[PDB]
Amino acid sequence: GVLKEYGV
Amino acid sequence: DLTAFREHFAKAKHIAIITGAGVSAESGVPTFRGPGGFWRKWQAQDLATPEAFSRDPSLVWEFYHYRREVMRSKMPNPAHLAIAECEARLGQQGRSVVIITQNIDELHHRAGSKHVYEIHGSLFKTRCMSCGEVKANHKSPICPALDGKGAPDPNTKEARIPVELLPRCERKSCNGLLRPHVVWFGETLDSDILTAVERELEKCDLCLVVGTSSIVYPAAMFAPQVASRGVPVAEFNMECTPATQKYHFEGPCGSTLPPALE
Ligand SMILES: [Zn+2]
Repeated sequence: GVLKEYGV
Repeated sequence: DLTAFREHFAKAKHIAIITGAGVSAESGVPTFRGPGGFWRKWQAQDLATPEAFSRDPSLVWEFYHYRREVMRSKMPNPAHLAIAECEARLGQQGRSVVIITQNIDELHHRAGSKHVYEIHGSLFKTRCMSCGEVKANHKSPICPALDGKGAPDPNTKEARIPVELLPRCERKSCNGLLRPHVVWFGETLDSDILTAVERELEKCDLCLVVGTSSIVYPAAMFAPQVASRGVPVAEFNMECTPATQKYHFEGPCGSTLPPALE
């Protein structure tokens, strides 16, 4: 699943 | 070139509009990210995580309660309204408009938009940490223990509300602790929502990106897919582009968008 911000 | 954009607009049968924090900042709604984006000592990053909720759920609920309560005085802006009325008008003609929003403030709903994908959740939904049920909730205050709490001044003392008295699940045999139904930092977006968004993006023939950018996230996920179908993408945002620069209308979207979408 897609991390929000890409987990940035 | 507004006229060239409007030539595409006149013909478009399926418009996807992606919205970011710029459309909500212009309604007077703090993000808590960046300059002055403090609540007491903390910034959004520090609070919007499952680790904050696990270790201090009362503090995280005070923060979300504050935000819910502040929304009562904030109103949808001309950009939100243009988007909603555009959807209504085009829908009558059999033409489709869908909004894909990063924002959790529900302002698009208050504006009148129906076809909305809230990819980060909503300040006004809860999810039960026990049974998983999602429920809409606009109650002011969400529970009695939170009444009058959440003050944003850094020297405010913590409420330290016992977990039993925070918002609870009302299917009485469960009674689980509720959390905001918001995507937090380190959590995955809903797969079902993403599959719906992919279908809309794949069918659309014009895409607008409002109060964020095609190159930052979340917009960067979607917009390449549409651009690679050859579809025009139009940004409405305050950010500059070089002069050695598919459409960009620079400025506050509450000014630009009602003119572009009339
Ligand atoms: Zn429950």
